[PDB]
Parts: sequence; C-alpha cells; structure tokens
Amino acid sequence: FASVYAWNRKRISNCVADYSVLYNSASFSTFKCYGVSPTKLNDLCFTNVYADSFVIRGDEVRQIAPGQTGKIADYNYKLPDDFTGCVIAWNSNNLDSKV
Amino acid sequence: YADSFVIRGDEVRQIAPGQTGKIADYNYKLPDDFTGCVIAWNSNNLDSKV
Repeated sequence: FASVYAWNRKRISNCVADYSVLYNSASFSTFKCYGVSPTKLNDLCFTNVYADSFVIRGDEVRQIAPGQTGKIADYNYKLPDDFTGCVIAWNSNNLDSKV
Repeated sequence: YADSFVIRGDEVRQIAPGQTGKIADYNYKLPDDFTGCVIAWNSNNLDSKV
C-alpha cells in the first residue's frame, strides 16, 4: 500500500463489477456506503469509478466520513460534504506490523 | 518434545513454571523445574472472523 499523505488513486471503467464477492466476505470490519444501499449495488450500472487506497491508524477510521474534523481529515485527505460512494476498512496487523 | 495450542492474550503469562490461574491448573500445568523454552505470537488474522 501507500502512505496516507500520498494516497493511491485509480480510475476504473469498462468492466463488469461484481459486488457480491465483497459483501459476502467476512474479512472487512467496516463496510459503510453513503450514497446508495449496499445490498442494491448489483442493481446499478455506472462508469468512471474512483478507488483510493491507503493505510491509517485504528482510531482514525472514524475520521473518514463527510463533515469530519481532526488531523487526517483536514491535512491528508478531505471528503466532500455531498460525497456519494462507499468506504471499506479492515485490519492489517499481520502484514503491516513488525516487532 | 514440542507442544502446540492456541489461547487468549492475557493468558500467556499463565504459561510459566509455578504459575496460578485457570489454564495452568485446569488445562496445561508446567512442572516447577521445567527446562526448555516457550514461544508465543499473535495470529489474529488467521484465527478470527467478523
């Protein structure tokens, strides 16, 4: 992954996106969608999807939300107040930690 | 001899000679004069589910 101050950005189009394989998985602690109901994600067709990836501390997942204030929100990654989309967050203590 | 198992986090201190608790006196008791060594590490990803 990449650090938060240089969060990785990718654009996806011209594809068939299956969201069932993401919802059924028992690995994601936080799966919170804002614009639409997640269970209906297979029912909509889009284009120009944006994917941002990075790594943060445990306490800072709460700051990834529209209209949020803190340190990461106002210095590393700011969300539009009218954001539409979804946020996924899970634990990586196994791979991103070292004694 | 090698013994292997999985326990909680607070209970690793119970695995020591002359220790008192719940696992020590009910599941695994070390001899007081034990010789050898103990290894413990975290396996949250493998052994936990949402």
